[PDB]
Amino acid sequence: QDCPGEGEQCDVEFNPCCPPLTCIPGDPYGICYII
Repeated sequence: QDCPGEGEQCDVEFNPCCPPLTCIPGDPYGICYII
């Protein structure tokens, strides 16, 4: 699959942040932020 990068939109359906990034807010949609 093709996962998003840092600074992209991540949804709680099938498009989450696979690399070392988190989904914020992510309720339901979020963004891939670095922590």
